[PDB]
Amino acid sequence: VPISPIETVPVKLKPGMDGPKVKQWPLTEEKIKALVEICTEMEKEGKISKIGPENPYNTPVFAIKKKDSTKWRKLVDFRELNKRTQDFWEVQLGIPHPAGLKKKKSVTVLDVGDAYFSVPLDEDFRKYTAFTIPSINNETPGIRYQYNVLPQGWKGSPAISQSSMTKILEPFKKQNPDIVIYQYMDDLYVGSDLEIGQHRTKIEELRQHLLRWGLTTPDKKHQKEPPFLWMGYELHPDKWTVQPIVLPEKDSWTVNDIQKLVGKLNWASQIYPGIKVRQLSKLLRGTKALTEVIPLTEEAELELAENREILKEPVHGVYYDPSKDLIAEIQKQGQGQWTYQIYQEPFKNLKTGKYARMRGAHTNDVKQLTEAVQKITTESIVIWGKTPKFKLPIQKETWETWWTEYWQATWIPEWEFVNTPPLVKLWYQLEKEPIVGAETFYVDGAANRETKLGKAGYVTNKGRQKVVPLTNTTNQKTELQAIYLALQDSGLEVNIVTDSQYALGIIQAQPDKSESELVNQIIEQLIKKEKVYLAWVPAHKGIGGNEQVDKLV
Amino acid sequence: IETVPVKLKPGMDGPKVKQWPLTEEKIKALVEICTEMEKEGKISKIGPENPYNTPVFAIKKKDSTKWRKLVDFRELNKRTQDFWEVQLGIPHPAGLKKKKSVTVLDVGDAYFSVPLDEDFRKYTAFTIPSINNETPGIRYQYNVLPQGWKGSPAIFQSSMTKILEPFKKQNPDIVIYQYMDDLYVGSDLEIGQHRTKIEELRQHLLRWGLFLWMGYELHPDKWTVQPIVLPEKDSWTVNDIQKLVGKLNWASQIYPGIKVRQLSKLLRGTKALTEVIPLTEEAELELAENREILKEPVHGVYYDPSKDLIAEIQKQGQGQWTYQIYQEPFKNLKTGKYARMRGAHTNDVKQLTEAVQKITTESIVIWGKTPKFKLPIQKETWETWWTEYWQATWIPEWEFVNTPPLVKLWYQ
Ligand SMILES: Cc1cn([C@@H]2O[C@H](CO[Si](C)(C)C(C)(C)C)[C@@]3(OS(=O)(=O)C=C3N)[C@H]2O[Si](C)(C)C(C)(C)C)c(=O)[nH]c1=O
Repeated sequence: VPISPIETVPVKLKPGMDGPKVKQWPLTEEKIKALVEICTEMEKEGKISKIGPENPYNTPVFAIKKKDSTKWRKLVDFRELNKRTQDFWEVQLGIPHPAGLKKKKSVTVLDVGDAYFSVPLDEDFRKYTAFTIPSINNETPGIRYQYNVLPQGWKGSPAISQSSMTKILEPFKKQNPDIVIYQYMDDLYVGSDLEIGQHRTKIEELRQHLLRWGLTTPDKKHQKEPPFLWMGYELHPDKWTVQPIVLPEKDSWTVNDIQKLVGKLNWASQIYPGIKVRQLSKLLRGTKALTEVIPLTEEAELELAENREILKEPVHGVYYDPSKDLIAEIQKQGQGQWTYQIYQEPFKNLKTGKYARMRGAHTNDVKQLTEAVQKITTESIVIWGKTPKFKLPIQKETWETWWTEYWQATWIPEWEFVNTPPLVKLWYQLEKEPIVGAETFYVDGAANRETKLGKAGYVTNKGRQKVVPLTNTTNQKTELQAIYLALQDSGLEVNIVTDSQYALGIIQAQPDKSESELVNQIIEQLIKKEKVYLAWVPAHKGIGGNEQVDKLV
Repeated sequence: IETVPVKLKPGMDGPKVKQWPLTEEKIKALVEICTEMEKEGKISKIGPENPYNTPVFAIKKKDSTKWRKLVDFRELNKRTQDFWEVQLGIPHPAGLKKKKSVTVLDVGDAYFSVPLDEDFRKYTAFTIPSINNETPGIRYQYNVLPQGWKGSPAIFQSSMTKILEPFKKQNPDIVIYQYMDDLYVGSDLEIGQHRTKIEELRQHLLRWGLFLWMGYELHPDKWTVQPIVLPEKDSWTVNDIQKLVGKLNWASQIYPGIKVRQLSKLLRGTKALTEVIPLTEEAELELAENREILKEPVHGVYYDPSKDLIAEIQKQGQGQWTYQIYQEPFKNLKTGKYARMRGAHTNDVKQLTEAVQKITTESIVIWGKTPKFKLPIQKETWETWWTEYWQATWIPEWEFVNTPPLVKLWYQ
């Protein structure tokens, strides 16, 4: 029976480069004995061909009988050629995620490593594939060979192999919109929610289709029993979880030692809810060494226990069901940490996750919620191709107040309020107009850059004044301290006037938590006030208290 | 025999740009779209030997019910060496911005017949991604001139001319411009007139062989750069003088002559913010001469084709947005405002996108080179959603502001 050919993909070397010329290895007679044995199997199969020395190129052949398994196998080292081989479209980018998989009633695994091996290689490129088998004792010319197919280990083989199979299967997939054909590694995964009988037909049919290019494919990928250890997960018939995590109990924690502790707990978080990572992570930012023991902030070793507590109870996620809806829930873990669960039916998660506050000086709960939300949106689109409906611990009224007033443009997709403390809320709000009858505090700070000595103080309309001396301070800290004094000495309602653009900025961002326990005490004062109006004015025009406070030098 | 070879700049290789995640709705829509484009030879499936890639996405066109394919060639256009005239004098149409009305017509689908140079085609590669990365993406490249590529109009340009001269002769006054997929035509004609005027070009064009049944009418009467105004009040409180002194100080950055000494002098003291202060004559005059300088324009404010145009946007609240365009700080080439009620008063991101488009269109018309935007929005928030509201064929460049300017109020 005549067979359809598998058209070849044109391949080229990089810009102005040429084939590899790597002299061959000195082998064992025994190995040479093998390589010859092997290349002869290959010659007949068409996989390779004998060539004249007129062919300039060469690539070193290695040989290895492996691990107590008598079988001898050939192994070319195209490392060089690869480095001189063009770039192809990458098959690598991204990893499918379990929570995204859509199960089928019937699924058959076909071994297609053989078709792979029957994929013709570009003619003009075969030349650069040449390799030489040394002769016994060096007394004869080595045997010259070049591939006629995609050589194992070469750069362009996985891609072109996959690409060529995508093409052969294309028509089949179409003429049978009902089934699904997946391509991973050297196998084909055929699934369908069809009658046990019909499925086998469809397989038989697939087989007929692949035979048109002379490829015979047996249900050959070694049959294994669930669960399948795929990329760090356990894929059970109806549920998935990650393969077990076991953490180090040593007292000699090093950078690698901890760097390692991160990679596993984070991995664990996609399914196990509530795994904190901040603490153990915190001291790592200020480091460059990966080989020494490390101490432990207690808040850091306790969490390890929390994680451990969470980790002793088996936790599984589900597979995806397109008809059912997609829902995500967020909770505040506390301390700039958050956690979430994405699911379809309650008390059955597809997956879980965490979001940690980006590194910034100051911040607020709403901004973080928002970020956690975009992250989940993005992740969800990647995995299911759609945004879930959000259930957030924040009142519709709070969100509305916030965004209408926020200076940036911000947005949360369709979401509904969920009454689960701790609720995310706004802690204070600055007035929009001055406050009649409230004392006006003209505050002012300053530091001498050289001496590092400054004064922070205020003067009011009621005649109240104060200047406080500070040492080891900046022209910025003085400005914030001054605002802090005003907040401390004023009553429940207060009008504050600064010239500090720096101060204005921090406070006009409405943070509810900062790194400066200074900005952090100010926030606390703000929480306690009933009405705070913060105004800004230009410096050195000698105005108000900043001027009366300015002359105090 | 129909193509014109083309290249890239020295040391400038094809685009290798990551495709971003799409929604299942958009993918199914790009699939359908792309199948038909194949049936008509517009684009073809390509092998793994093509490394290059450009992002692509789907939208619902201006006043539309159908999905449309959008390709982000921003990177490919920065790699494209524009083609030039052989006589040095080279003009952008100043007249279009000077004309009363400007009507934009989408002439992109015209390019769908004209072939693309073989040794360049590989460069228009793009991928329809799969969901959750289960399957390998579906890849293609263009066989014909692609919508979104700016080296695309340059080619059809000395050809469109032919298609346009049967009009230019007839209506000697009208001005006609072209930026990407659209034709910009303006006239000093009465609306009823100018409107019916376009169907004449809109029709006479189909005879030349030739979606295109929607309405967007545009006019330039505004201030080139809106002037700064101070408030008029009968009684001024300390807070008013302070805000005033503030605004003026900011303005003296632009108008050197702004003095606020006599206006500052009343501020001396430590009076309650809400206290009424009576105005002096020393500071009235100060306020008088200040208003005058504000009526008059900035000196020597030149445009310069060598620098890029920067557009800034401020969210003022209640669907109101102010914005400024310039190349030199404090040298506005144009200001404006978008206070429209056509976009969501419930969606910031949606409003901003519209803001950016209108400001982009205004830019092309005045200088022919879109602005470099400075967005009042967290980077992540914008890229996550902006594409869900984009309705235009082109895409500007944009940075991101993360610190709130004090100048917000000074604009509205
Ligand atoms: C790793 C792996 C996957 N699959 C199946 O292949 C498809 C995907 O491949 Si995989 C994961 C290699 C990839 C990366 C998406 C191509 C699959 O079939 S489906 O049509 O019912 C839908 C699928 N998703 C998998 O089923 Si399930 C693991 C969901 C099972 C629990 C047996 C029903 C196996 O049968 N065995 C395996 O070892």
